[PDB]
Amino acid sequence: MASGGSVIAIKYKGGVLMAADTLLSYGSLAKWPNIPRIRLLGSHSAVCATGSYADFQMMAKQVEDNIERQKMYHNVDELSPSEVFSYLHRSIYQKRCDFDPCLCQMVFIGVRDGETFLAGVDDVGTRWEDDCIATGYGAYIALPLLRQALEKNPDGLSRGEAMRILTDCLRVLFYRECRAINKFQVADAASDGVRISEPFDVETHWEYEGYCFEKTAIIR
Amino acid sequence: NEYDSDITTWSPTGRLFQIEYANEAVNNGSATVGVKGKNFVVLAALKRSPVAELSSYQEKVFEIDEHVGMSISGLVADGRVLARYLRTECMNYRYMYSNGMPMNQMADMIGEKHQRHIQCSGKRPFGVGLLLAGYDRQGPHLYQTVPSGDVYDYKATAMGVRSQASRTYLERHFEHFSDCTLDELVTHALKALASATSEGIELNVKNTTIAIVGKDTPFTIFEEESARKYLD
Repeated sequence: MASGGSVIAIKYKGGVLMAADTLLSYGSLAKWPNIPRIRLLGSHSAVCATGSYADFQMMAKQVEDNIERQKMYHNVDELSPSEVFSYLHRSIYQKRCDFDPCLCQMVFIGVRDGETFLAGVDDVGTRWEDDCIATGYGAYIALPLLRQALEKNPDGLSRGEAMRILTDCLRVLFYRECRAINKFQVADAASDGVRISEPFDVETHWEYEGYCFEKTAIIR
Repeated sequence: NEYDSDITTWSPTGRLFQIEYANEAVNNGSATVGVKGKNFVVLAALKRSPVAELSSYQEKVFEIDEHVGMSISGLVADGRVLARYLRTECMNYRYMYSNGMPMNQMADMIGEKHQRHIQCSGKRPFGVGLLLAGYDRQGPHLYQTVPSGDVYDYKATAMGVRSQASRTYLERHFEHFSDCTLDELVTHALKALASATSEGIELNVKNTTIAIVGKDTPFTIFEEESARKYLD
């Protein structure tokens, strides 16, 4: 029951960013705060899951292997991101049909030849593609903010604006998602392939005047 | 020949006669040619030509998915088995990855299917040769396959009866095919296919199929409207 919390992603002009805390929880217990939850798949894609890490790990191994073997064994071009995503989605669905569900929601990103790809898949095989995507509490807390940033920049976001807004959301998830930590990694998919950032933290604000002891006291 | 009755029997010179005999099935099917340009692959198959006013279709050429299809020679019923197999493997692949099965992987497969039928008692070699033409991210492809399980990646080829002459023809012209247009690829195929006709028979819309496949061109068997254009 090691589980991973929110993932969020957004397309910028040029690429995709995906971000996640580096934390696996076990119920309420914050168990491992140094888990690299984002995982590269092939040369152009990365994936990250909310939910059962064990499911995630088994699913991500299945897909990584499929990719690597298809390519090593046949003189063929690596699978595109949509193709990998397709595979993963059908894999996840087949498992829901066997009553053996892969109990994660996943976000998937990838870039090939400046075509970008960002999708979400969920335990039952729902899948969807959008300019931003989130799972877990990301979907409740960050999507509205990310969506708002894409309404305001309908020409696409820059990498910096995108990373500014991603970061704004991480901070909000940090404040409002219980099972979270202020340590994040962000994968960036672009032309070149995908890089995962070193873990980083966001600045938090806790000193609003209304948070003071006198004001929040229940009894005067 | 004490050694030619079973697919599981090597001969003392290291031959497998049942496989050489399955090859004969292919050398005795109706001729088919394929050629590969920069962007396109053309299959042309001789059919069987009217017995007076008295026709006769057999399906030689098969579409297999949008991006690939094939021409067979030899035991047509084996053709159909292989066609069913390829079709099915291509749909599974397209179901899973939402894109066409790449040709080098499909050639690997069709060759593994053949091998599965040349090593155990009571299976037998497919008595059918395939030209498989298809187009993917790596460009156009043309494979010939044979009962033995071998798969050749060709630039041009022919097989079936009198197809040695089709191969003589193709050997003169094949180095140009990478520059030719679709119309000259088709011309070149038809020319080659005709070097394989018996004496004074000639090519026409009712003893010749043409399929093409290539860039932005799903695999397409040509019917009597579009074929006529190319056959004159």
